[PDB]
Amino acid sequence: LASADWIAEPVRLKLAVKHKNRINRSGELILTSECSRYQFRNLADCLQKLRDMIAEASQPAKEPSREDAELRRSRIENMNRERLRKKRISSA
Amino acid sequence: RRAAPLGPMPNEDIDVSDLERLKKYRSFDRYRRRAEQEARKPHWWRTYREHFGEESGPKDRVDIGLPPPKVSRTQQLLERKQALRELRANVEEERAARLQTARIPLEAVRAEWERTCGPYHKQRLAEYCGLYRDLFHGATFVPRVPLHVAYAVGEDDLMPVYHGNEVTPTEAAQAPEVTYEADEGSLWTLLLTNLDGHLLEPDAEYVHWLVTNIPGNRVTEGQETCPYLPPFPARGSGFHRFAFLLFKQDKRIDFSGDTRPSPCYQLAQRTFHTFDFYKKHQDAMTPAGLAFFQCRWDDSVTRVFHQLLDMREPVFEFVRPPPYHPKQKRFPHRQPLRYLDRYRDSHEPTYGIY
Amino acid sequence: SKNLGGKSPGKRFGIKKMEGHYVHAGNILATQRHFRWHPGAHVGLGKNKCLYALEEGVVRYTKEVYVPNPSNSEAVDLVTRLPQGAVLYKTFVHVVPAKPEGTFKLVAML
Amino acid sequence: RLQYLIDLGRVDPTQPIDLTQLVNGRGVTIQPSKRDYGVQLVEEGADTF
Amino acid sequence: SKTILVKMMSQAGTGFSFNTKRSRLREKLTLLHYDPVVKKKVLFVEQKKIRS
Amino acid sequence: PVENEAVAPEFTNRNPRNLELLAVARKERGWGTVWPSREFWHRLRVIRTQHHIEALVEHRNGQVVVSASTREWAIKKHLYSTRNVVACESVGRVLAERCLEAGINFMVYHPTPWEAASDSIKRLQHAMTEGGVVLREPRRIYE
Amino acid sequence: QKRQAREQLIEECMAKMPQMIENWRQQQQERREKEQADKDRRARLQAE
Amino acid sequence: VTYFSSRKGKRKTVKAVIYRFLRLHSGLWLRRKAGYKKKLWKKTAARKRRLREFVFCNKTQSKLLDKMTTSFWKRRNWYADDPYQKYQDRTNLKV
RNA sequence: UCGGAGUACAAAAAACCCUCCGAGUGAUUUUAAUCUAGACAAACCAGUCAAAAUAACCAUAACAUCACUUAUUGAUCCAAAAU
Ligand SMILES: [Mg+2]
Ligand SMILES: [Mg+2]
Ligand SMILES: [Mg+2]
Ligand SMILES: [Mg+2]
Ligand SMILES: [Mg+2]
Repeated sequence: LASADWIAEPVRLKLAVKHKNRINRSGELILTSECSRYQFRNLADCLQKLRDMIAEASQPAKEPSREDAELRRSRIENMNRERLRKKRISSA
Repeated sequence: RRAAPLGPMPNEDIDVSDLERLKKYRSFDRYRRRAEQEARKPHWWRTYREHFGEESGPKDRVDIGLPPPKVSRTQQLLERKQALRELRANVEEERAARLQTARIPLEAVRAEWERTCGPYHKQRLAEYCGLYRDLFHGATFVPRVPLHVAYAVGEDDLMPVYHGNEVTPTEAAQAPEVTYEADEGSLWTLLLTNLDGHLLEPDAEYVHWLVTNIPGNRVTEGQETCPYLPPFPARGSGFHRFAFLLFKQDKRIDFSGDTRPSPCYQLAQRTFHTFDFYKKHQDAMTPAGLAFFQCRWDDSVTRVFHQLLDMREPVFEFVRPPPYHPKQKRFPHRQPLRYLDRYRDSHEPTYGIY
Repeated sequence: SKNLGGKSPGKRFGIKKMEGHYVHAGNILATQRHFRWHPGAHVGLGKNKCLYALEEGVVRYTKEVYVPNPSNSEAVDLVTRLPQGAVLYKTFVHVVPAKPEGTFKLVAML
Repeated sequence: RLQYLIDLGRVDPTQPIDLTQLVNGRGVTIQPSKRDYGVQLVEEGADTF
Repeated sequence: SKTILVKMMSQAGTGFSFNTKRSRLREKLTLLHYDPVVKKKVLFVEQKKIRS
Repeated sequence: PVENEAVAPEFTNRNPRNLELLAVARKERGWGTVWPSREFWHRLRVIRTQHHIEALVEHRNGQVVVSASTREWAIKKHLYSTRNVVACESVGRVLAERCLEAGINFMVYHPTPWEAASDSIKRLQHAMTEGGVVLREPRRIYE
Repeated sequence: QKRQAREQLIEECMAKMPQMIENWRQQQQERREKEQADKDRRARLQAE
Repeated sequence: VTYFSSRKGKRKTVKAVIYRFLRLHSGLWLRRKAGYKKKLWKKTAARKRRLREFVFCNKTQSKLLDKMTTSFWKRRNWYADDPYQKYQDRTNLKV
């Protein structure tokens, strides 16, 4: 990712943020496709995925909208671990 | 062909003769109660409890505890009676009651609870989360000494570890502050164990932080056997549980066998069985304090595997079993067309010789 | 004649799977004109009062205490008129679930 | 099948391949009477071609 | 008393129809139904009388 | 390779609390001839004696996980009139606290139609809500 | 032209929906209160 | 069925079959459900669906329909755009 | 022709120009969607349930209800409708 020059620097940095899950400790971004028995179709899926990632990262207008369906647990358990975290005295 | 009931039939007790002179519960709720009490008794016929796993049912508990504090029944009773007399006496209090305005000083209730019935509640939470099942295998102890653990999230921030609570690995990147009350003739041992998340060995766990020969309440003064290693669950698997155990020991104990190297970033070197470790030192060590937390993978953990353990980072999925389909039939009868798609291998045409 | 139309086939009400059998989710366990067997754990009730398995597993029959829904007038009345020690019992069908909910597999080592 | 046909030298890739060439190699069979409008090309061997 | 089978039409502008048994001596029927094309709960008014 | 690198393909998670928190576990669908619904991981249960108010949190095992009672000396000694509306509110707050401390944010509460109208219990629910514990558990995934 | 006609019709009448169903709701509520007021004004005239 | 025609001496097909069934190449026959257009207002949503299906015939019926139909209707067809081309072969059938 | 009870005593099925009750619909508004694992039942045709998933609505909102509820029903073709 860092060594790829065909993508702009701001984009190359945002990619390393959103997709860090699929990045590798050697710095490698890794895409994978499965579906078809024909690897032409697979390669095409990969390339289309890459195109789309670069597309959404190169758009500053991306608002990263999040659904409340699977994230309700996240927000509530966050808030509720923040009720306990709220104890204030310095330590270490 | 009649058989003979084995033991009592449920309603055989009450008299059918003269129903009008029998007292009934005209309340739905009274009935509900009586029923739930009846559902808790050990009946002689096939029951829900039997099949659905009361989990060993009756179990004689090998108890490795600290002996329960000895307190006078009658004296305590008298004092409490008195306190309640005094509290009921005030007119101010009654005013607070009728007008629906009152508050309880929660911190004090938390203190009293910690002091009194807390150990038992913490115990049954530990039972619930199966601490005892994975550690001592059969054994229950009541946490007589309260254990206060906390993490530093910043300068002003303190994240407590209560029993069963959730904490993020970011918070746990540093060794925590530990507090409990003992005078010093005392010697203690503190232990932090990752109960699950051992990669190779389903029956084994990881030692994160092991400290020993702890004078009094002094945490840092003790010699550290195994240096603190931050929590590292794996991306796929959810919610590993970490255990803080506190043993009260008599003799000073020295173990070169359990001692680990200072950096100790090898996983084969931290592999642990709380059972065995306790078997060893069983005579001197009696487990006393307990506090534990639930922890799931978060961003910071990635840094561990690469930077410390010099590993690739393992990621997991949750895989559900493939759906069950009946044997395929040559002439599926009266079955929708989409039947043929259930046994389909992959969706792609295949032209065999063509 | 005086008598007419007594003729209709049997509805085949009965109990399709028996205690100890293996079932797959959606199998009909029993079917009935009135409630004879009530649905227990992991057993769904149909609108025709038939019982079907919601999970793959083993069928078990059981006697248990019956505590009717307070929205049901009749049943609450029946319960309310009982002598104070008495408890209604009924017969239930459960499925003890066999397969584990799912497993954790190793996808990729990064 | 097209590849298998070329490999065994039934159809030769040198000259242009149209329907008549496919028929003459008996790689395919057309029966217009059955409303065959011709050959269609499918991707079955794409990766190996 | 007889009932009647009337054809009921969406006010959603989508041509969509469903037939309903309605009391003969009653008023012209109006309902809130589900229209599949617009995928909504919309107002249906009786257009026509099909069966008697 | 690295002796650390060994993993094994199938990861065993012994933690009983796990699949519940993940929402992927099995609730018990069923019954529904009877009441209340037995479908839940955790259930709030409020017992009112003519003397004391007792709020339990149960697991479908019947096992009480975390509870707050008025017979408890900690709560008993601070306040007055064990059976009051006030007491219900109190027990609610205590329970919310202990629940957060226990790591359980969700439970089902199934009151009776007339217990729903009662003030003591409305204020118990309020106390439980402000405490951060949500009633009405999250749905199952691939239920 | 057919597709655009259909879409036009649907948008047009979907804009008109809340007004229609609210108007019909008020109509039916007014009808109910009309009948109930009739039955009460009859009940009191029969009682007297 | 006419087993030997008069003019040609061949075996005729019964067209009444060709209109209501569909023969896949595997030998499975496919049919609509009976009464699926009839009296819809009187029926459940569920039942309506059960009717709207395309379903398979049991062996006996399949042999019957085969006998009532000449060889032409059993040939392998390749239609452009055909919905049913997906379904003509059988897979993973262990018998 | 269709349903309930007996005959048919406890899984199913089970006859008579056998013994008895019924049905060929009302009333009401909660107007009751799409799609699909797996089953019941079954000579065939017909009948029955139903998870998950979508979409509708509280913004994690799918069993029309009552009358013993069970029965209130009719295949192809062909006609009328135009969706
Ligand atoms: Mg009969
Ligand atoms: Mg008969
Ligand atoms: Mg051909
Ligand atoms: Mg069968
Ligand atoms: Mg559903």
